[PDB]
Amino acid sequence: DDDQVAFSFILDNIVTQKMMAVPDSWPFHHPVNKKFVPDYYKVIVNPMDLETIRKNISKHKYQSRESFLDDVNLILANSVKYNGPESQYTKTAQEIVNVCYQTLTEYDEHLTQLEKDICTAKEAALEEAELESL
Ligand SMILES: C=CCCn1cc(-c2cccc(C(=O)N3CCOCC3)c2)c2cc[nH]c2c1=O
Repeated sequence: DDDQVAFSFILDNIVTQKMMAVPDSWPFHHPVNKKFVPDYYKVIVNPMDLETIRKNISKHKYQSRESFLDDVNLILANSVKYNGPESQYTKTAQEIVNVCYQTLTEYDEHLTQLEKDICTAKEAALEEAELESL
């Protein structure tokens, strides 16, 4: 059963091959350094970036497309808050989100099945642990 590794492989390749390849997406590649953007963390209370999402994928944080997309959306929402809805930074963040949604559709059937199977295995392992404890 390599379902979690296969799921994470798909998400990681969307991040590196598609999202990070959006032109001029460098502002979103790494966490903001306050030495470079002094007021950032005075405004943004739930920061996010693509390197952090990759570290999360490597730790198998995401078991669903919805949970992965929550962090992807946090990047867009943070740019709307910090830069404004019309800023070029926000237009770039919107392109990152849209390429993410478009690339995920290429794996719709497979990701649907992987999410179901990961869930089934999680539930069965939980029941086994509960029974072993009693
Ligand atoms: C992840 C979301 C943050 C996206 N973002 C990034 C920067 C910006 C501009 C210059 C340097 C940096 C910066 O700290 N760097 C470089 C990238 O590598 C990490 C160190 C960030 C910025 C400036 C005004 N608005 C934004 C902004 O919304």
